Amino acid sequence: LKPQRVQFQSRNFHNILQWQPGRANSSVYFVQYKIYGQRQWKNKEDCWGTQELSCDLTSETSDIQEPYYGRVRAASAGSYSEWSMTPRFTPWWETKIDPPVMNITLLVILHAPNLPYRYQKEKNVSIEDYYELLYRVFIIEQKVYEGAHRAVECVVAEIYQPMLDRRSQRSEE
Amino acid sequence: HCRLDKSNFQQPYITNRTFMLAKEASLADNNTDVRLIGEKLFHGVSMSERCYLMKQVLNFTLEEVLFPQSDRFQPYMQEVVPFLARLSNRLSTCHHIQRNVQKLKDTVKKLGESGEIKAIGELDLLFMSLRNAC
Repeated sequence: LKPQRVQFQSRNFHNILQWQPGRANSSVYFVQYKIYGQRQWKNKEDCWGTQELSCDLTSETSDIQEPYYGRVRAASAGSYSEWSMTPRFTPWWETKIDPPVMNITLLVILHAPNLPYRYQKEKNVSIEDYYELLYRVFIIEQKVYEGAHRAVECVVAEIYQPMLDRRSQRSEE
Repeated sequence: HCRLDKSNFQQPYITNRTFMLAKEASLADNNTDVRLIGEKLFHGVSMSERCYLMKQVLNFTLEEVLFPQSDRFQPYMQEVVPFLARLSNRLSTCHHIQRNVQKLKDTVKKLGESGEIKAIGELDLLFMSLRNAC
């Protein structure tokens, strides 16, 4: 009756806590999160008594190298499931980066997927730097570009994570 | 002095394996309330002294946990322990802090078998920290 498959969907450092219902009376969910090592669990008030099977914990898990936990308990008709916890979640490690969106005019302008750090009021580093992302531009067959910027010269792009040797899937084109 | 080359922490293979290894290990780690390499580890430690601290942790980790448990969490273990061993060397050197390192050490021991688990589940942290500290 515990929430099932409780995990973080992590794309572009948007960390959606998600889960399945599990054995049955309609259920609601209470999402809690914490940084590994915290004794207390933070209640996710936006997802607290939710009938939703996911919970955006992005703001809550925006120290990207931080080990995070999310857990969900279900409650139906007064009875509460046990807390279903996620594995330890480290956005930095776990998150998947979408392709950059690529505009050409060639003048290729790569837009990183929307990344929560786009929003950080004060930045000491670019988003690409922050997220240690690279843009890779290819011309269907060769890597014509790799950098954290946008490039002077069919063309496709991806984001590479030098640190994890992870390349996003391809941009369109 | 006390530092490592950025390049040490920019080998994606081992970086990955460290996280994969820490991830495996942490799957087995239920003490979410207890984090070895956490803020309270550096509590009282100047950013300057952080690396010596991390040197310390890394060594304890290596000697007390990773070397002994090198037989487990394969393949990652046999890949990551060496890497971390190397860092141990590069870092042999220096410049109390033990009151914190010991807290970590004593924690790992109190946690016993899950302390080894946790210690391994935190190699990514030891890594990340080692990096930021050096």
